[PDB]
Amino acid sequence: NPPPPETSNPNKPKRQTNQLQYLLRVVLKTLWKHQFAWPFQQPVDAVKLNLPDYYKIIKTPMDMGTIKKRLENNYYWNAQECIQDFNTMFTNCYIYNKPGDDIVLMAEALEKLFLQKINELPT
Ligand SMILES: CCOc1c(OC)ccc2c1Oc1c(OC)ccc3c1C(=C2)N(C)C3=O
Repeated sequence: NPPPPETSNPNKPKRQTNQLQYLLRVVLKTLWKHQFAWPFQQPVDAVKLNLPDYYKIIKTPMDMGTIKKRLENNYYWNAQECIQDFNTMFTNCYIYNKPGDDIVLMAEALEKLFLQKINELPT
């Protein structure tokens, strides 16, 4: 396993916005409770899951546990930076797998719910 993505970085500037607060309180914390959220709640453990190929394929890993910690740390500058991490998480799953796979059906459902929730953000 590679080290997981950073959740703090002292030389990166922090920020808190209404949209970032919403991304934690509403978007992440609601998606977290979905029946399909469990594979996406922590970094992929390639040793545990017996996927020695995972990090040979996926070079920018991302997961909701990392995103949650970043939001709690005020790690992001703006909501778009956080949204990009969600999009990276979804696209990694499409890249690593193939259409119709159970894990892909899970990501597809979560992506739709994510888009529903971010369609309208606070001002
Ligand atoms: C059966 C293992 O389930 C787990 C799980 O278990 C604690 C924890 C994380 C994952 C996971 O499953 C899979 C797969 O399973 C065959 C196949 C592909 C992917 C994942 C996955 C998340 N991601 C992100 C994938 O791209």
